[PDB]
Amino acid sequence: LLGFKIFGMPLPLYAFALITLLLSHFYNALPTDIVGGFAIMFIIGAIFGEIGKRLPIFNKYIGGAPVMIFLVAAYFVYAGIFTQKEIDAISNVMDKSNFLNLFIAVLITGAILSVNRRLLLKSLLGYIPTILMGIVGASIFGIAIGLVFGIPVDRIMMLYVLPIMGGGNGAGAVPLSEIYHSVTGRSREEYYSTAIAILTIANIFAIVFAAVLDIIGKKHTWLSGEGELVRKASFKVEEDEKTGQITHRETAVGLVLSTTCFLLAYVVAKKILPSIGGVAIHYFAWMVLIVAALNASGLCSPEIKAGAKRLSDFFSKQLLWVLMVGVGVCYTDLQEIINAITFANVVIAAIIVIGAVLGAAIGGWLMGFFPIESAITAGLCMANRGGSGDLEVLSACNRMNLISYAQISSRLGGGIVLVIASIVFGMMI
Amino acid sequence: LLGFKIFGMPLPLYAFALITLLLSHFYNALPTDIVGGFAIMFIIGAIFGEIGKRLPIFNKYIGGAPVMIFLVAAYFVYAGIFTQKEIDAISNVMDKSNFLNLFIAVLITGAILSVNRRLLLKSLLGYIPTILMGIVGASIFGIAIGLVFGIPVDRIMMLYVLPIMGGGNGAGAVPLSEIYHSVTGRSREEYYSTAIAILTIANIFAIVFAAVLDIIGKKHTWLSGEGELVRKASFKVEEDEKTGQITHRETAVGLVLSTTCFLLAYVVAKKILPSIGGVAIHYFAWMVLIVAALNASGLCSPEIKAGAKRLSDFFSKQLLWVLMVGVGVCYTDLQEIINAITFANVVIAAIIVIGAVLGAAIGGWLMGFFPIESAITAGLCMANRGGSGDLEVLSACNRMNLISYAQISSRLGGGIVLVIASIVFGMMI
Ligand SMILES: CCCCCCCCCCCCCCCC(=O)O
Repeated sequence: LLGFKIFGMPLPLYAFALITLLLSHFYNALPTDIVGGFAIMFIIGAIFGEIGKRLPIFNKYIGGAPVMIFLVAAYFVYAGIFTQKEIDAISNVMDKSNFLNLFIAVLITGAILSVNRRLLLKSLLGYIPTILMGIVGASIFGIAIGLVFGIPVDRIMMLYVLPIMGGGNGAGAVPLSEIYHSVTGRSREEYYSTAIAILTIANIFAIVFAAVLDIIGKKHTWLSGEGELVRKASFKVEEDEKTGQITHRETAVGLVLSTTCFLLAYVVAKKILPSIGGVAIHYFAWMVLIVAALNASGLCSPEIKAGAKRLSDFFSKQLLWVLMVGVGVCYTDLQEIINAITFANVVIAAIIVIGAVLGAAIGGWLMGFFPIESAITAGLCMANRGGSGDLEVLSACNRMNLISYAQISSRLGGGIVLVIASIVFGMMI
Repeated sequence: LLGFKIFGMPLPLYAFALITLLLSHFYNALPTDIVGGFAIMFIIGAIFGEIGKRLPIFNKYIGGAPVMIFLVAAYFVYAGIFTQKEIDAISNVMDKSNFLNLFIAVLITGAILSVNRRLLLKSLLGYIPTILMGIVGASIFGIAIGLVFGIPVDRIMMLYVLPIMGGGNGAGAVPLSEIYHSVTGRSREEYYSTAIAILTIANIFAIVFAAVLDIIGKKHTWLSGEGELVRKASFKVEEDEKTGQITHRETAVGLVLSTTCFLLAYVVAKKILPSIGGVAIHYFAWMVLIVAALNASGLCSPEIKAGAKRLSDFFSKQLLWVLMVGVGVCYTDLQEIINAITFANVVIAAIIVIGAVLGAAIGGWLMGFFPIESAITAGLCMANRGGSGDLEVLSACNRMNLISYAQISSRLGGGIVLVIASIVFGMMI
C-alpha cells in the first residue's frame, strides 16, 4: 500500500505534506503570497486530481483530474471549508500575480514554437480551412437548434457557440468576457458564468463524442486512418532539419521568449495597433500571430524551439493541477453553474458539438485528411477546453500521437474565435 | 559576430527582445504583474550580467553578474530611467508576489535535501564545528578591530559581524532586519542599509581573499589539498545509492517539498513554537532544521532528492539574474550604500573576513579537513552573499567540486547566524 504514489510522492511523504497543510489551516497561519498559494494548491490539486483520475467513470468520460479538481475546490470555497487566509492567498496568486496569464502565455508559445517551420507552413494551407469549416458548421447547427428551442440567434451567437468553440477558461472565456464588456458594455459576471457552465458541458460531450467516434472508427475501417492525419501517402516527403541536446539554458530561453512575446502582444494590442478597422483584436490573438511570425522568421534555433516545447510540457504536466485549484477558487460559483445545467442548455451544447465534429470531418475530407482524426484534431479539441481536456479527448480516444496537432488547434482556434467574436460583438451590438 | 550568445540567445533574438522592451518603455504600456516583471527582468539581467561577465577586472575580482546587475538596476531606479509602471511591476514581483521567499526556499531545500543522508550525518560531526569556529574567530577579530577603531562592541557585533557572517540579501539581511526590529524595537531600514553595504564590501573582500588563498595554496602544498576537503585516505571506502532516472515529476515533487517545508516552518515559527526558550527563532532557521530532519528521516527517495537538486540548479543558474534585478530595484539604495563605504568600514570588513578565514582554517585542521579547503568552504562562502558569492568564490579559485559544501555552508550557517543574532539581540537589549 505504501508503494502507492500521489503526484509522484510516496504515501508517507504526502502524509507529511497533508499534515503541514492541516496544521496551517487549523492554526490559521499562512503567508498570503505565492509561497502560501503554491503550498495550499499543490497539495489540494495532488490529492483531488489523484482521486478524480482513479474514479472510473469520471476518469473515463467526465474529464478526470482538472474537472474534479476545480469542481471540488469551488465546492470547498462555497462550503466555507477554506479559510479567508487561504482564499486570499489563492486570489493573490492568480489575480495580483496573474499566474493564469503566465501559464497561458507559456502554453501558447510552446504549442506554436514547438512545430518545425516547414511543417507549420505545410499545415497552415489546409489545416486552417478545416478549423474554419468546423467553426462554421458548429455555428450553423447551434443556430438551427437555438431556433428549434426558441433561444434567439443573437443569444446563441453570444453565449453558446463562441465560448464552446473557443479555448478554455484562461484563454477563450475571460478574454471573451473582456471583449464583451468592452464592446457591448454589459456586466461580465453573468456572461462569464453562463459561458463557463456551457463550456464545461461541451467538454463533457466532447470527451464522450470522441469516445463514440473512436468506436465507430473501429467499426468502419475506411474513412479512419489510425494515428495518421493526412491521406496523401502519409506525408511521404518529410525531412527533419536537426535537433541537439537540450540543457536548462534552453528552457530558460523558452521562458524568456514566452514572456517577451506576451509583452509585445500586450503593447501592440493596447497602444500600437488597437484596431485594424472597427474590430478590436485581443492581445492573445496578437501573441499567437507574433509567435507564429517568430517561428516562421527563423530567429529561433532548433535547440531553443525544443527548449520551449519542453518548458510547455513541464508546465502542462505539473502546474496544471495547481492552475485548476486556483481556477476553482477564483472563477467558479456552484449555484449558478448548477442553475445553468438546464436540459435546453445541455442539448444545445450536444448539438453544437455534433456540428463542430461534422464540419471538421467534412472539411478534413475535402482538404485531404482522414475525417475521423480530423474530427478529433479540429472541431474536437476546439469544442473541448484545450490545454486541459485536449489531452483527455486524445486519452479517451486511442490516438495520442496527435498532441502537437491538438495544441496547435487549441491555440489557433483561440486566436480565431476571439477575432470572430470581436467581429460579431461589434456587428450585433 | 551574430553567433555571439547573450543569455543563451543569439544576437538577433536578443535584438528582438530588446526591441520589445524598448517599445514597452517608450509607449508606457506594461502589465503590472508577474509577466511584465519577468519581461523586464530577464532582459535587463541578461544584458547587464553579460556585460559584468565580459568586464575583465570586475568579473575576476570585484563581483560577478549578480553584483553588476543589481548595481546597474539601483542606478536605473536612482536616475529615473525606470518608468513608474516598470518599478510597480518589479516591486509586485518581488514584494506582493514575494518571489524572493520562493527563491530562498528552493535554494535551501535543494542545498540540504540534495546531500546524501549517510554522508550528511557523517559530515555534520566535523563540519558544523568548523562553521562555529569560523564564526567565533570572525566575531573576535571584529571586536578587536572595532576596539581599535573605537566602534562599540555591541554596534560592531550587530552591524558588521552578524550581517557579514550571515547569508545573502534574501536570508541573512532581511531576516536579520526583522529580528532586530522584533527584539530591539528599532527601525528596520537604517539597520538594513548599513547591513547590505557592509555585506557587499565583505563579498568583494572575500572574493579577493579567496584568490589570495588559491595562490598561497599553490605556493605551499601541505595546506592545499588539491580541491579535496577531507584528509582521511581520500575516501578509500565509499558507496552511493543509484539515483535512477530523473523526470519532470521529480522536479515538481521537489517544488512541492520546498513550498511545503517553507509553510511548515512559517507555521511553527509563528504559532506552534515561537520561542524555544527566551530566544525567538526565525522561520528560515526553522526551515533549515525541518529540511535537515526530512533528509534524515529518509522519506524522500533518491529520485526526489535529485529532483530537488535539479530545481536548485535551475533556479540558481537562471533566475538568479532576475532575482538580482528585483533586488537592485527594490532593496538597494545607492545613496546610503555609497555613504557607507569608508576607510573604517572597509578595514573592518577586511579584518572580519580575515578572522573568519583563520577561524575556519583552524577548525578544519583540528577536525581533520584540509586547512585551505576548509577556509574556502567555511568562513569564505559564508561571509559572501549566500547564493551568488559562493559561485563567485569557487570560480575565483580553481575548485568547483566543493559547491555542495559551499551551499550547505551558506544555508546552514545562515540559519545558525540567524539564531545567534537573535540571542545576541536579546543579550544586548
Ligand atoms: C511563478 C513561478 C514560476 C516558476 C517556474 C519554474 C519553472 C521550472 C522549470 C523546470 C523544468 C525544466 C528542468 C527539468 C529538469 C528535470 O526534469 O530533470
